[PDB]
Amino acid sequence: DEDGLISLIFNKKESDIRGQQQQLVESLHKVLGGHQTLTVNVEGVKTKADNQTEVIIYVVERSPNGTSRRVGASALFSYFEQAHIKANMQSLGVTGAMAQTELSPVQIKQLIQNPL
Amino acid sequence: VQLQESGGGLVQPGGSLRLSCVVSGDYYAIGWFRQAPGKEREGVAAISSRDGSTYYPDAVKGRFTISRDNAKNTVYLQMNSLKPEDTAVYYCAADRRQRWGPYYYLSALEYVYWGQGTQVTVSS
Repeated sequence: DEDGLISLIFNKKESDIRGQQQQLVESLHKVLGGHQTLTVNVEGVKTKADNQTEVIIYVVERSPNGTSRRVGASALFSYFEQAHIKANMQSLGVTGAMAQTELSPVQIKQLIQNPL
Repeated sequence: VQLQESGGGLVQPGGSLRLSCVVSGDYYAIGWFRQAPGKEREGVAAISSRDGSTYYPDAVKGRFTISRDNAKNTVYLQMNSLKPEDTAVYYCAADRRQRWGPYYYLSALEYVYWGQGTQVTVSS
């Protein structure tokens, strides 16, 4: 979870993603609120189909004391799945998202008991 | 989490089959995946434990339905109007990673827990 990796599927060709990567990364930064304490990093880009591309990201957050660390994957996924944020993501061409952290049974039970 | 399927068989075109899988352990996502001879595993149905949303590829829409009886810890795949192109080994699989969208619900790559599979053959 500490590695903070979120996989995103885009309904865009790989060449289009790479061709405008600066813009894509900044738009993701804007979705996060645009503060200078958050930085979006691209871990990888992979074609999945003619017009489907997976983009793996993480977000580095800086503390008031200058320390930096990655936003945990579960925390970042939780933000992106919020209805308002998901809609903004869909406007960028995102059609899905996944975190790598395998949740514990108690975490899963909590999510089922409180799906919202 | 452990999975064991049942319900496969030899089916005539237009016929029905109902698969079952008994599940032990908690999961975020569970689905059915099929693999025809020499081909890749493809997702045919998935469900979210969090909100009960379901996902299907167009090729089985209206014909396949995934459901659960949580009392029995069992998930089902009801398959109607079967066609020879549906012939395959069918697997139940589960995973504990969060996701949204059909791609990650239906991609076999994104499930870590696999059943043993049950054969489904559709022929006249």
